[PDB]
Amino acid sequence: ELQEKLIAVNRVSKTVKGGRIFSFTALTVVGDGNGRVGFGYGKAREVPAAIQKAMEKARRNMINVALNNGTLQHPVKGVHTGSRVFMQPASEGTGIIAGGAMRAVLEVAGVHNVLAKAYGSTNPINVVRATIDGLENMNSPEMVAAKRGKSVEEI
Amino acid sequence: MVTIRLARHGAKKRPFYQVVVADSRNARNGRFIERVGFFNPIASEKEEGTRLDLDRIAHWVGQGATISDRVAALIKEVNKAA
Amino acid sequence: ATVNQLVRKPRARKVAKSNVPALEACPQKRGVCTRVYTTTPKKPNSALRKVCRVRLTNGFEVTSYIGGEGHNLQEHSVILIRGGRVKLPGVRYHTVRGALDCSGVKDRKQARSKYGVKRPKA
Amino acid sequence: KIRTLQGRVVSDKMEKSIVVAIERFVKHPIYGKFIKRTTKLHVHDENNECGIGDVVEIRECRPLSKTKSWTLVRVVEKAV
Amino acid sequence: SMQDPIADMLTRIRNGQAANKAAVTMPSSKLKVAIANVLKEEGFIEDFKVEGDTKPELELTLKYFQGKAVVESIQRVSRPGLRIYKRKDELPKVMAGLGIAVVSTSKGVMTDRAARQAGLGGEIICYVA
Amino acid sequence: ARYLGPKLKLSRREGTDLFLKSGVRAIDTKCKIEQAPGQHGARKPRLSDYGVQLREKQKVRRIYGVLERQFRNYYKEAARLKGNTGENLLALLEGRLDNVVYRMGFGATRAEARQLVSHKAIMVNGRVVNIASYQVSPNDVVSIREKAKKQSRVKAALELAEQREKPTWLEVDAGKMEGTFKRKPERSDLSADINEHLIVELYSK
RNA sequence: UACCCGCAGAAGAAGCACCGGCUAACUCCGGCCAGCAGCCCGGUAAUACGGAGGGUGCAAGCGUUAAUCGGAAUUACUGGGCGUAAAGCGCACGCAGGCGGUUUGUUAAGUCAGAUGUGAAAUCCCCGGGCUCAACCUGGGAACUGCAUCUGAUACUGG
RNA sequence: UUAGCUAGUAGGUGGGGUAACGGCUCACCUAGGCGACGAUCCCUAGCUGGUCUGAGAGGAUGACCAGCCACACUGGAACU
Repeated sequence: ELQEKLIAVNRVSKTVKGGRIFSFTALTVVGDGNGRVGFGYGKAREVPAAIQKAMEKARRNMINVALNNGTLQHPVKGVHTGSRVFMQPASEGTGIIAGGAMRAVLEVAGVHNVLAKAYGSTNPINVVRATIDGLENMNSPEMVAAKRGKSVEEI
Repeated sequence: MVTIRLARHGAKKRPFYQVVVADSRNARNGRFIERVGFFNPIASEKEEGTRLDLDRIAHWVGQGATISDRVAALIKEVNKAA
Repeated sequence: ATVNQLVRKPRARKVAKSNVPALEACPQKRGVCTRVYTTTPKKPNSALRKVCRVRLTNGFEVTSYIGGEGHNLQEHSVILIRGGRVKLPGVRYHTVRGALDCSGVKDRKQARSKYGVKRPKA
Repeated sequence: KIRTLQGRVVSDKMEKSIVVAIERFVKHPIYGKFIKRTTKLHVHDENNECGIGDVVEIRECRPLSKTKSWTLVRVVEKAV
Repeated sequence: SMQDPIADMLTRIRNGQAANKAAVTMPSSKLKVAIANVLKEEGFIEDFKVEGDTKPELELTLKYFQGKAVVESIQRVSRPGLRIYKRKDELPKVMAGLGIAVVSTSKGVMTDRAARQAGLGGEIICYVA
Repeated sequence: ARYLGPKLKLSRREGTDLFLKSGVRAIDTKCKIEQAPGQHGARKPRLSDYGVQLREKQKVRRIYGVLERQFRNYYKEAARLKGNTGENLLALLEGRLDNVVYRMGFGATRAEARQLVSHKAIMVNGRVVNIASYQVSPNDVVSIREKAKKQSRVKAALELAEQREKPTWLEVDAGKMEGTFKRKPERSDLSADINEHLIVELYSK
């Protein structure tokens, strides 16, 4: 019972001897809403087939996120090719302050309160890749506590 | 001279005076030395409309500061009520 | 830039140049029609754009567009111009229809306030 | 116990007076770097006791000329 | 030339951690030993020893958990080109408290939370997350 | 400063009953509720994110009969208050005087409740208050004036409200034609088909 | 005068912009002309011109223009770059300037801590109060992130 | 795309002058003083609490209200 969200549909084209060959690419994201989120990207000669391929690729290739009561553990920075992403944990009641692709990722991921901002290029594919890379690199107090070989009294 | 008087603040038709110690040459709502209370002339008698400090007022009167007629009446009524 | 290079020469904020310099930070400017004529658009488009040249009260002489269908504007006509360019290179101002020499576009029923047309009473 | 300053003497060509440069370490208000700032003062030096380079302790007084309002208290280090 | 040996120590730690080095060695110094003490008591390095008398050589034993780097990030904040000093009410917290900020207060080199509990500020040496 | 035009058009556009009619019938018997207004009402186009946010804000506004300036000020005060912005907004919306008078049972619709309030027929703590946006505080007593207790409007409204559900924060006596505002309603007491976070995202963009 | 009371009768009181995408809102009718355009339509079935019907958004207002900031991380201190997109001086020596290996002692200038004085009132923010509500007025507090002085700390920078 | 500026100019002694210190003024003597941390020159401009915007840092701004300054047809001057 995971939530699936179509982020962007784009029409690309390859040229051949006869003319242009138009195909469609769809970027989606799925997530169970409590710390697991994955994005899929499918190209197809039609829009519904592209969305189906994106959903199948997104249902696999899902990552785990260490949430903290529905928000981030700490401010994180995600970077892909052109997009640099900043996410920050907020208090209860603020919502998701983020762009379209960031909103989709953080909403299907299970994040409820976050202050986010996208720098550089706002390309949807690179934005969702940067968001996923920033969320999977976010660690919890138990992780750092066990990695430091000392109790979790820092929490 | 130095005088203790009222500065008519508030809105239209609803005045609110601030008992200020000011050099008598300045404007009414202008430069003053010290605010020693207030006076709300349209108070509902349910709340307080006369909270002018008598300690600093007496200290300034002891230094030659003059008391305006309205402030003198206010001091008299504050002493009578309290 | 190195912090020392900024200490010696700070950041120079890029200055923005106005797109309607003849108004001189005024919403409208009055001027007299020096020459009323028509112009052909640029490339893709093809028409005969109604335009006029007007010497403003501050001495500036600018070309101003005359929107709407049909206008009774001759030389020495004292009109009111406002910002707003025509994408007709060179023209950077619009003539306010219904402003002290430019009559409103007749037979307007929609978007009348943009062309100075009184409301048709039933 | 009196509020005073301290700087080095950069000029003593004038008679009964010296020019003391008070160097201070101030953080830049924008870029946060700690930059040096120099305050040159015309100081009254009676007896012509201070030479160039002396680290002297000065204090403020009444105006003694058009540009002199500080006077000498004592010399700490003496031009060597 | 070598104008920042503390940033050099941080860079040596970072490069030895990225290269999966077992231990890193460097010329020793009092401030380097204090920062290494702060890192060891917080659990970012295993151990450290100073060998040599006329030219002391500091050797830090790097730490790994799952074949992964224990020190994810280590940055120099206050540097020779720009010194950063903070008061006790504005001491920074790294990783929203999960990381440490090595602060040099008048009572020695300590972490940011230790300087906060001691009611002290000072020079922010580095961030270790 | 008021909406006076067709009422069922709003509920048809929102796709949901907005209680803009008294309740002598079902809305299905007075209009095509499942069809949007106008010549192109049969079509349903895919709404954007801004479309959904705007439509939810408009649904709440048309429910409470609040124009845009007052609703913007309501959101400003809710974001100023401490706590979650959405329930603060809905509580500020429910605290209005005409809303309470309607919920109290003295109005068949919020329009006739607003007419009762504005026409100086409603008292708060014995003081005739004729402001529809008057924020009603806890423990306040709301009653019909002696002169307006003779109107059949209030009787029909009382009956129509008895055939409705009873709010938990209102202690009303139909005989004395008076009621008491006990407390502000929590988020769980209002309708569950109102997404306050949509309005928060619309007004915070 | 505020406010209150009585009378009569829905009676005296709704407009503006928009509907190709960005951006909520679609159909009919009249030829790259007339025209629209904030950035990317019209050459004879134009949701983009003009009119009508319908709808959308605001509402005693609604739009356009002018102006500032934001978005613009697009002067990047927070918070950018320079092989090919704009950007490494043709190369070097070198004064001022910037920075500077390591240990000890000393100072306490930078730094840090505490206290005092000051930082006008209004304004901003918080809890209340009075105007039938609000705007508005107002009590108290917080704040005024600053400067100076005095007393200490000595890890780091400086002498 | 303004680099040199300054002769009462910088300081000292003495006389005068002011309510008051002071080249404020005068006589004489010394030869200095300012400046690359931007002197001099040129253009623009009342300053502040504050206002608008911004998450903040900042950017823009200085109408109303309050404090300070300057002016009173233009230039000069003193009297009470």
